[PDB]
Amino acid sequence: ALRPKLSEEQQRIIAILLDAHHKTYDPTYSDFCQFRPPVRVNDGGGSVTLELSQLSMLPHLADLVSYSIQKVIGFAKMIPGFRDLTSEDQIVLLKSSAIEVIMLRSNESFTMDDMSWTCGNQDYKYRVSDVTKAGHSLELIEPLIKFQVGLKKLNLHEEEHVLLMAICIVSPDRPGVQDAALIEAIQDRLSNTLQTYIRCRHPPPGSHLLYAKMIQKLADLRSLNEEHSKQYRCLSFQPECSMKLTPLVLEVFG
Ligand SMILES: C=C1/C(=C\C=C2/CCC[C@]3(C)[C@@H]([C@H](C)OCCC(C)(C)O)CC[C@@H]23)C[C@@H](O)C[C@@H]1O
Repeated sequence: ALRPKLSEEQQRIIAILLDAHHKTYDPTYSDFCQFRPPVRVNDGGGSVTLELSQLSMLPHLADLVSYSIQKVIGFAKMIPGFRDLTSEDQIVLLKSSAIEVIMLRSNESFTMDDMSWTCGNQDYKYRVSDVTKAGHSLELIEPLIKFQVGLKKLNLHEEEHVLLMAICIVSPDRPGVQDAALIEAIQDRLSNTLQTYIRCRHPPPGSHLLYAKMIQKLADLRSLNEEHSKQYRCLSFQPECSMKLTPLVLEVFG
């Protein structure tokens, strides 16, 4: 049960990641009014035909996700070591992790009060029924909500949250990476920072096997990523879908 202190480098890594997150995640959601507006058609019956015909929530949620990818790119660039990677590996890591980091960072707006992502007034409160109105199905949405609740209940320190996002991005087991060894070295530096932080700074009982629980959430995210990809592919078969997306979203998920 040794509890080595955080090294000066580890303290700097945490400070950098906290600063990067504070610069790239606006907790007031003040830009969301600039997105194409949310529209909610009457769909109490959960009609797939209606949902695909209208895709009423897709422009807004696509803009939200596009915006969020831009922010994740900015965050990633500040991760210590990320800029030591080749441009090619950086782009592979960003494209493969984008939806996973979006799912992680969204936990900050997720609330167990009513199981929504609450980002302002009623207009920017996103519920499961809004995600079906963007052309996704419960095979993704239901495990996504379970994931959000499981993550929320870890009661992560912001330090742990930003480390987890950085570890998710800098993953040596993404398809198409060149220098897996360098990526693994960067990830290990982050992982060791997180393990050390938890042992130092996270009091019981919330610290109990917390690192293992966090690593399991990274595995859960792979499953969610795969399902999202399959559903995105099917969504994209809808005529005129591309106009409801953005160029960045089309690249990242196409
Ligand atoms: C983004 C963020 C937010 C919510 C994320 C949500 C709720 C709506 C439904 C989303 C966007 C999920 C669905 C599955 O994403 C669909 C994306 C497309 C339509 C491109 O397939 C994934 C994350 C979900 C809001 C805020 O926390 C910022 C964060 O980056």
